[PDB]
Amino acid sequence: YFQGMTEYKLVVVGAGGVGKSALTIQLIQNHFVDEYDPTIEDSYRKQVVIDGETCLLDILDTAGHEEYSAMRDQYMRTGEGFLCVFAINNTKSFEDIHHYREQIKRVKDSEDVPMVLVGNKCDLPSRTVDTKQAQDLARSYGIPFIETSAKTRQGVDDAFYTLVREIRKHK
Ligand SMILES: Nc1nc2c(ncn2[C@@H]2O[C@H](COP(=O)(O)OP(=O)(O)NP(=O)(O)O)[C@@H](O)[C@H]2O)c(=O)[nH]1
Ligand SMILES: COc1cccc(-c2ccc(Nc3ccc(C[NH+](C)C)cc3)c(OC)c2F)c1
Ligand SMILES: [Mg+2]
Repeated sequence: YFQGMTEYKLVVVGAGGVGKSALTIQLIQNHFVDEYDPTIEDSYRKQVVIDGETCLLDILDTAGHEEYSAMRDQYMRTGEGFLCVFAINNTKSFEDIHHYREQIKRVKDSEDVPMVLVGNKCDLPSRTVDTKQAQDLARSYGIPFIETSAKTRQGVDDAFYTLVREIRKHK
């Protein structure tokens, strides 16, 4: 019996400065943050309609700048889907994607975890990671790829809605 809308727990991960907070704030508040305020841990919530189902997104915005924590491994255990964010103007953040995915596969103890690869800052000219390289990486993991800009709002909704669609396929 129906007790309230379905709830989805999403975690946004990736290197420091790629725009994990900017994406989330752009989703919740329709606001671009220009200042860079390093995050330890922040939680958000938004109601949306995706494919005709109303649902509640519980979103955890993580830190990039983290050494081993057991607080960290706890939220990777509870979270049902992951946005893996890199910045298209920072090749190191792209190479770090592999580390985030391994860390997740290890704690969930599973090959098949709902994920979306997100290449942020596609508004900047400084592109050092090619769209094709990222699509290939995503195809090799069997997951979707979305190019976003927290500044222009391109792909922001799509990134979160796509993740929810992946979580739905998984069950
Ligand atoms: N041009 C442009 N700048 C962006 C974009 N996304 C974020 N930024 C900028 O990049 C900086 C870092 O954004 P922020 O959201 O703090 O990154 P983060 O991944 O949350 N950082 P942290 O991991 O330390 O919490 C900020 O100045 C922000 O304005 C984007 O899509 N385009
Ligand atoms: C521990 O791991 C995760 C992984 C992914 C998501 C959440 C999560 C993230 C957010 C909320 N809930 C929440 C979010 C924002 C507020 C803000 N407040 C001012 C209304 C309150 C509750 C939540 O509650 C059940 C959450 F569970 C937790
Ligand atoms: Mg952040």
